[PDB]
Amino acid sequence: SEMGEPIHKLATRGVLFWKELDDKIFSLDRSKRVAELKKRRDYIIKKLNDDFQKVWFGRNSAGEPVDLEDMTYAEVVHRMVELMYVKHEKRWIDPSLKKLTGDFIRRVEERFTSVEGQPSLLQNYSDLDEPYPAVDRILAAYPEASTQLINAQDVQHFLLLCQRRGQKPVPFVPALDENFEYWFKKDSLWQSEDIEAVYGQDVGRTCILQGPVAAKYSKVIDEPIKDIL
Amino acid sequence: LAGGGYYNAQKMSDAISKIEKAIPPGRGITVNLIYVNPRAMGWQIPLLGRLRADGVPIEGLTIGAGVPSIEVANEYIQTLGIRHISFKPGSVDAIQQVINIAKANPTFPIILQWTGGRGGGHHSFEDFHQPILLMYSRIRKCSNIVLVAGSG
Amino acid sequence: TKLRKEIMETSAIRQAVIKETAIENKVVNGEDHEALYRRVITEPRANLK
Amino acid sequence: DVLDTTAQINAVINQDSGKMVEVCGTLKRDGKPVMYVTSQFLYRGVYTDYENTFQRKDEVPMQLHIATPQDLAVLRSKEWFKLDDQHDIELLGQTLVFRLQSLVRFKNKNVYSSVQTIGQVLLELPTKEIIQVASVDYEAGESHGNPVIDYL
Amino acid sequence: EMEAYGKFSLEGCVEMAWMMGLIKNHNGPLKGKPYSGWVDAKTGEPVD
Amino acid sequence: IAGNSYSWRHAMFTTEVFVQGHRFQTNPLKRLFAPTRGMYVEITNPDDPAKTVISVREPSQSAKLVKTVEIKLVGDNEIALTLFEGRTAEGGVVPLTFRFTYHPEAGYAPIREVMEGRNDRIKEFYYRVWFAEKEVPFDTPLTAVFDGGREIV
Repeated sequence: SEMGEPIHKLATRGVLFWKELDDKIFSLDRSKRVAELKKRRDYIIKKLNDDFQKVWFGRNSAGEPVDLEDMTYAEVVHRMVELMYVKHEKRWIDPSLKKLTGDFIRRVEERFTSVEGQPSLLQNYSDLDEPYPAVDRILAAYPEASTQLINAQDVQHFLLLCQRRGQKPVPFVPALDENFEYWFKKDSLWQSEDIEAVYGQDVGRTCILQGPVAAKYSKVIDEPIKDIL
Repeated sequence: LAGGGYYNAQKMSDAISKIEKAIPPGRGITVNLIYVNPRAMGWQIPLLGRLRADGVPIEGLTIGAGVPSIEVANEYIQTLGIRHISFKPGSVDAIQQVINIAKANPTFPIILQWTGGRGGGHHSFEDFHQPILLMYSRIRKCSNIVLVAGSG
Repeated sequence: TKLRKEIMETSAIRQAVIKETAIENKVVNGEDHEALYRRVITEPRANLK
Repeated sequence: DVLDTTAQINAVINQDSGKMVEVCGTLKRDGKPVMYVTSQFLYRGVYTDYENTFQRKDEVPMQLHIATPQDLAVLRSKEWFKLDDQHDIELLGQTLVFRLQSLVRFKNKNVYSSVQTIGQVLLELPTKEIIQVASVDYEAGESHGNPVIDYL
Repeated sequence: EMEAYGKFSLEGCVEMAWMMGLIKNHNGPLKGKPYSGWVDAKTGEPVD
Repeated sequence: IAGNSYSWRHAMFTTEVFVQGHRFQTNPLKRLFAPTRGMYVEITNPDDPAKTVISVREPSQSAKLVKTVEIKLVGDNEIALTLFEGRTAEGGVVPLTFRFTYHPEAGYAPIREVMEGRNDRIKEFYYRVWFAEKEVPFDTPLTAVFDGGREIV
């Protein structure tokens, strides 16, 4: 578990890879951890991208997986939206994550403005309600934001934003750092209760808890509980 | 009511007083608090206790993952006005704990929910049978205990 | 000296009134409301292309 | 003595302890008021009947000193400040007395649903005359404070 | 920047101030609350 | 006072939780029927449920035991919890009563309380006990000024 405790989960694709890391990564002392993550980086990145609750926040404009550090400012603001706002339901997974994406936007603004006085194109986070429409407009007023990658400083900033107190844990993985554990297995249940949120929306990569023996004793779905009892 | 999904004091006293109003008048509510989360469980307990004093229909408390200390339970019992208290032990000695908690208050309802190794999520390494097969006698010899089989 | 006064005087009044009516809004609407509705001017940073 | 007992409800607001009522009594004798017996009562418990909560306070007598055309220009620039057609005594040098009354209606114990302030702006002449140079009229709903009192 | 324009851009200041050792990048807690970005080398404080 | 018969009289002295709306409340009979220096408790028509009547008598201040509490039925299930206060505005024992439904349907909370009017009903009581007038100015606006009347000291 998060706390390090044993758990019984529906041995999904995700939960299986999670077990793998329990043994290959979370098995090693805090220190030697980062080292091993770098030797199996792209292997852990495939397994992330393919079948886990949380994806690798790494993709570029052309849909291919890259390093967070190789992303453009645009691609990042966009990828944040992609992974925290469910298109076909027109909702954010949580108002906080909207604020997140909104803040970083503001940041990308500041990075690309160089005279005082000019106000923000995102003056109220009410705009990100219907995001994908209005976001492109803001990103538009800052041309180069699509030309050049994240300033190494801003990467660090981004990463501290995904950890701030009073925010739903990020719905993905920002990098294989010293906190790769927190990134990976923090807040893993919620996704079983709302699979419309999940990447691709398959349970295949989700945490559903079950006894080993009470799994046979369930055969019909959607039975009223008044009945079962 | 799984209290372990209520991070905010407001959202818990909220969804709790939504239940009071959609219930067979007279029914009691039972909240389930996680013991290895003493941070969140810090506000949760005096929250329940405070609610009950206003009339809110909570007459049942359940402490999961870890068995409180004898005087830790004694507070819960005689502070928040609950009618029954439910512990989830997981080891042979965890049981004996509960028993003493019971001998502590020989006038109080103590639902001894017994779980086995094959439970969902957080699970001991114990077998269902041999712990109970070993303790049953002593458990019974305390009247306050409601031995409730669970798991599998 | 007359002209000196009138000019300084009217501007003083004008910008004083503004501060007044600005304060009035923080009272009536509350810190939170008035705060969250102010033009957010971005502070420049430097990117080394 | 023969005493005529008159009373009215100066405020009923629901604090946390319970709900409270302020009773202002006036004992009159020979047509003339002799002593006001105010009093507060507590219907103790939990209340959310904010639709009928309200208060008539007598705002603290306050002393505003106009000293600059800047000062005066603001005291006139106010919406709630209504100067009178008595005399055009330059309000410049002198100071003014603001004895106000007000009525507030609650909604949240934190946020006034609606507030009204009426008062009299006084000036004392060199001769010791007291004139109503103006008066105060302000009212708004959904207010967090009293913008008139604040200015003062 | 100097030879041509005659003074330092904000971009230039930060570059000089970096190599002169007046500011160094910090990334971790600073007086409790976390923080990243430029910091005054002398006074451990942050700098905009 | 509950007896062995599963009656309403047994549930009144058993359940410490009286349901009111969606709230629990401490069984007031616990405080009422707590032992006293010389209290009397009678159970008329004991084994005849619908006709059983429970009454209490405690010593007055310097006087012989007086009627204090009574419980009986009315309109089927509506139980009448009644209190009798001697000294009043009219020199006569005025009664205050709380009404309770009783649905042995639900064994956990066999007793509920009749809510509607409780406020008004009780206010009426006081009014009668303070000024001896049973008719109590409800609809009078709070803007209203209130007359206490002429008075000679």
